[PDB]
Amino acid sequence: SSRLVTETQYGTMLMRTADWVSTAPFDGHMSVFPVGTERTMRGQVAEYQQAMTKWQTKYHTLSIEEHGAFGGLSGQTSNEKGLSVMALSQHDSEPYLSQHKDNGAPAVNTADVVSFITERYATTAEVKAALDNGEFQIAWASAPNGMEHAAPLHYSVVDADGNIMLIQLVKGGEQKIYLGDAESDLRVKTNDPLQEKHREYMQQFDLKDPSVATKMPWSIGGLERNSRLLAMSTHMDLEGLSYTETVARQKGTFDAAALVPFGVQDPKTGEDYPSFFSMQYNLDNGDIWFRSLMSGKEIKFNLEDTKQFKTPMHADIMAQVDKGAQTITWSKM
Amino acid sequence: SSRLVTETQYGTMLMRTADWVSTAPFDGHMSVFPVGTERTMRGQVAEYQQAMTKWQTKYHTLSIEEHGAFGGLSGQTSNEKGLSVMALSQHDSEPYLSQHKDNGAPAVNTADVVSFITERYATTAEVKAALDNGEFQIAWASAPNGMEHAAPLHYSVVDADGNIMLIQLVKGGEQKIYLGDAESDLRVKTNDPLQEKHREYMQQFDLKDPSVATKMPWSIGGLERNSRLLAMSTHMDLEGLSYTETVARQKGTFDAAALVPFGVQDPKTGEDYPSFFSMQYNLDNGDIWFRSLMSGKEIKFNLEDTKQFKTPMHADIMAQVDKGAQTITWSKM
Ligand SMILES: CCCCCC(=O)CC(=O)O
Ligand SMILES: CCCCCC(=O)CC(=O)O
Repeated sequence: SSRLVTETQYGTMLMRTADWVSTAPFDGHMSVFPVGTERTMRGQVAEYQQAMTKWQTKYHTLSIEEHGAFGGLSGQTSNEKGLSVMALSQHDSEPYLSQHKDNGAPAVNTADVVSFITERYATTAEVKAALDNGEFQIAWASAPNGMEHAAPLHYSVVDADGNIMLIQLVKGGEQKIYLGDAESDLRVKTNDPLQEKHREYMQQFDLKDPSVATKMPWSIGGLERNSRLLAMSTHMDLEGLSYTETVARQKGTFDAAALVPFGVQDPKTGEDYPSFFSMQYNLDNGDIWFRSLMSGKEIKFNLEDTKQFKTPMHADIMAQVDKGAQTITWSKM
Repeated sequence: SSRLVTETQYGTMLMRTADWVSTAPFDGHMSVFPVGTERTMRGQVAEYQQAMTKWQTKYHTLSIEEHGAFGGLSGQTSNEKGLSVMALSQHDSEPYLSQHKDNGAPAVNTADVVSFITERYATTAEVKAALDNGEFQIAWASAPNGMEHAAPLHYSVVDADGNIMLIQLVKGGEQKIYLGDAESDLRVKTNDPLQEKHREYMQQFDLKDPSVATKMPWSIGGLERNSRLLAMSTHMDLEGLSYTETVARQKGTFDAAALVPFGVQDPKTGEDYPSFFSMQYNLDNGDIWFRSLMSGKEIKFNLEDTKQFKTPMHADIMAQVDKGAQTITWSKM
């Protein structure tokens, strides 16, 4: 999976792919949580003293869930205030998960924490404050709902003003938070290795050179996708473009850097890692594009289109898009 | 520009991009030539003793023309028999253009030859026979209509059974002909260098290794796009996919290997080379997808849709697609 934030004159744009091995194909769904919903956490957090068993939705939230391999875990969310939260795989955190220390805050199962954040908070700084004040914690050491083992993930929050927070579990089980804006290197997030190692790798490349991407090794790995996203986003020029053209330019640039095709094997894993679906957001205006790489089809919609709903709703959005749907058919949850 | 042929259970699929420097952006148009049309060649062929001044359309043909830099030259065509012809840049032929020897055949201006071939012939073998019998030749040494200088292009013919011919002007002005099917390396064609040099380059890579694309240097040049298309198409696995999924699979695999993003400079040229538009064809059923990378938008249609036209017709297809058209508006030529 790869994620790119790009400041544009029409809004803060975010693009993200969901990638996995071909032997456990992804299946993207979406849920709508309206303001006032009484929410019950999925799963357990038995490793933690206190659980975020129940909460109320404060901000209208659309949550993209992965049903094919992650049991319905919420991996990409947005809310009516333009906050976006996301979880991406971070395999280098796996040995450290059981070392996360319970800080006594109510722990949120990793199936729900991404959505929880958007449901409760409006800005990146708010989320940082809530973490620091102990209003919640990520249940790092607990299996996601319905799964056997704690998942190696990393998290980030991007707000409508381009403030970014990266949350990563590092050696010894420590939680490292990185902050930056949408012009910083935190605009790009992929998978392993950990962010320090990406930064180390990147020192060899002069991003000012417009030919720099041609000097970078290619692979399907997180390392190479991070480097190439940073290179190609640095020389993206959005001046003079219409909104459609700006959206497309981010899409095409992102795809060249980061779309993973089927069939290529990573020698570091002995497995493939194709992209299954992707989302693009304008955090300033509610625009969303969901694209399935299984069908090559995409639909555009807007979060505001879902405020009509007074109780939670659900759609098998990837399936629908794959059958050629042009509009989402919502079901009561 | 890059072109990939892929055999599938649903038909012979062909995908091609049109790439150029961002200082002279492409603008694709399309012309339709119905059966029985009395055609008049565009431009002159004064370097040759006999001109293909006139011909008759035998096979219903759709011709994609490049109007932004190439004066309206026909660069990608298809007919009602499932024959596809195409011209792609081949800068390494430039030194040899004026050395092509006139064999006395009626010579076709390079603005039209691609369309001419689809309009006369049904199969790759037929075109090779026509060349060998002197029915026509390509006017290699003559400027395309409306342009100052002979253009450095190479041509290929791909028929509905997957037979491929590459026609490439090499040392001494020799017209070199390469034959193979859609499982040969000729299924991939890009730009410079010449085909023998791509083949030499490729000897270092074992395409049977599923990790081989990870071992290949990346750049925007023809060399690296040929290599990557060969690698990624080797491990493309179309088993069990639906038609939609198969089309998407070729598209995604092709894009990963060969879509050229804006902003990246080739150190070999000091220039960029972004993809402006692409075409996908099912040669067995007439399906056509035209995608603009400037808008990100695409239209699907079928050659059959144009079979009712009783006079030649034209459409500014890229312009229409970029404005959000869902169907093509045609005008009389
Ligand atoms: C909705 C996104 C998927 C959620 C599961 C993941 O974390 C996998 C990833 O894409 O890295
Ligand atoms: C219709 C496609 C464009 C025709 C002009 C070219 O031959 C250039 C290329 O893409 O290399």
